[PDB]
Amino acid sequence: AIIKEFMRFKVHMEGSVNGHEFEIEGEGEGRPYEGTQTAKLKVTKGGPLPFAWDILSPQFSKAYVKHPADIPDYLKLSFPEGFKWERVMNFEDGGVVTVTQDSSLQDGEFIYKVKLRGTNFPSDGPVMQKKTMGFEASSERMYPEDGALKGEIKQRLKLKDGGHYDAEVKTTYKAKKPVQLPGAYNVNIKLDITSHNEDYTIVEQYERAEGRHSTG
Repeated sequence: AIIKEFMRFKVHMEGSVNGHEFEIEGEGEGRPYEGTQTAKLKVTKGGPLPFAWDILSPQFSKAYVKHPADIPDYLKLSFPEGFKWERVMNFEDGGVVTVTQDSSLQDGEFIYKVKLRGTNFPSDGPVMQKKTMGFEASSERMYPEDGALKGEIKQRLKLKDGGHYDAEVKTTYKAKKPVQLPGAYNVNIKLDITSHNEDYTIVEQYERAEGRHSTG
């Protein structure tokens, strides 16, 4: 079909965190049906970033989630038109991130456009002081609602000084054309930052994502 075994992507983010505006550009690739991918990102404006990269890392790809055959792969089916999503993240210390995204397919590649606004992070908190050390593996609980696919997750960021820093994330994913919605299931995700330069202006990431049954 139109999604191959191997697919490349291009991503653009504009964003702002606590007033600091930035842009990021990137490129990636992976195995949609295997649920694997990598990306190399660069900050093209407003670098070096005066906040933790970990609040950006999960915003850069839902077509690359391995699904068993009997769970409708709603986000794969949305193509070539693609899909949109809208995400709210509430961090435990009052930080808030909202994100919007458009995905489409152009000349055999995915094209992702992201906008992000983070606000109300305490200035001494672990985001503005760069004290996070990456994401624990997590599970997004998916379920259909009101003509769209919803995802909920509790994210846990590791802190450099021991301990964890949590967020509650809810996401609405909506296909540009009406396609087959799944029922309730789970997506296990591990996301690692595989390399970075000293100021996180060039970052590489790797993500593995797999759909699992919640019932039966």
